[PDB]
Amino acid sequence: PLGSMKDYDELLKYYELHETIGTFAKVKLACHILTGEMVAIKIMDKNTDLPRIKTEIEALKNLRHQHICQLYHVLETANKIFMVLEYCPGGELFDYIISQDRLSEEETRVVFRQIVSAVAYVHSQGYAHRDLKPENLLFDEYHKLKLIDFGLCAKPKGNKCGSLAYAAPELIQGKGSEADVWSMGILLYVLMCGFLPFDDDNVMALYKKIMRGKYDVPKWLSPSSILLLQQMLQVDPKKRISMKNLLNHPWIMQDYNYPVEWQSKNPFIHLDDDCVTELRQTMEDLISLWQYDHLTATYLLLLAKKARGKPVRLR
Ligand SMILES: c1cc(-c2cnn3cc(-c4ccc(OCCN5CCCCC5)cc4)cnc23)ccn1
Repeated sequence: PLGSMKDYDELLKYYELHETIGTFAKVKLACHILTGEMVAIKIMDKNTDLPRIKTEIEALKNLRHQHICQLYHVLETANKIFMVLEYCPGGELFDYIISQDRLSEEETRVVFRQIVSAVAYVHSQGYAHRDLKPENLLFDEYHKLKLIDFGLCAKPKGNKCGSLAYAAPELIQGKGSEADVWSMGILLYVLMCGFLPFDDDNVMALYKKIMRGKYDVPKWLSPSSILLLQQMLQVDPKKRISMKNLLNHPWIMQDYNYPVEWQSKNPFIHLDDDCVTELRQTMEDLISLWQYDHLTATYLLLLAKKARGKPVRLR
């Protein structure tokens, strides 16, 4: 509630602000001046959950995946915190499901394999999203999914929440990795049905439906889909299917005949030659630091500009 325009001084030196596109914090579309690439900037007012956005930043600095919304630049003033992120024009998965009522099994698989790829990578780095829901999955320009909102993420094996409808029965009991598998199971159901497996007007009724684990199985669901849903939506976390068995699951393997490529194609070590070749050893040393300043943003967007096919240049 300060309303200061001086906080935008450092930001406008690298980006051109446009319109507001997304929702607590405020999200605005912007254009990286040096590269010309479009970006999404999240703006948090420090006077208006601070440790929640601090959790997301710390995670996105260590996480880099083709199905995770990339963090380009972090800028903090005296009153605001700016987060320059990958721009996803396709919008929420949630909105896509509503517009299409429900997705076919084939359509779902294309989408779901990208979700599995992201979450498997997240778990491999010792993280757990803990808030998997269709609102937190965005389509990019190539209509591929990008996982967002790591504000509630945590390290299950580290030092010492989300939507109830996607919460694992263990979380309701008040008892980490297997929790995300459950949520993906809920996601799988919604994708192919268009509605939640567990839903109710009353909160206690809802949480009770979840812990029972009983849900309707629509007639349009194939037995293969039915089997996988059972394996993911096991009320007992120990009985729930592991990430490893999910990667090469028969349902997943259908029409593809190869396991989900969860490995990150977005490295920290290997730098691009064309992107570096500008303005060598001194330049590469600066990029490898990854301070997530203007340099990190410039390089990653220059690499994105290169992956787009556009000329590796700076306006
Ligand atoms: C991290 C990242 C983001 C974010 C990054 N890109 N991004 C993009 C959007 C967004 C982009 C475009 C939008 O318009 C949707 C238009 N729809 C698209 C579907 C077909 C009909 C027309 C709606 C939302 C929203 N949030 C983000 C938001 C919050 N936290």
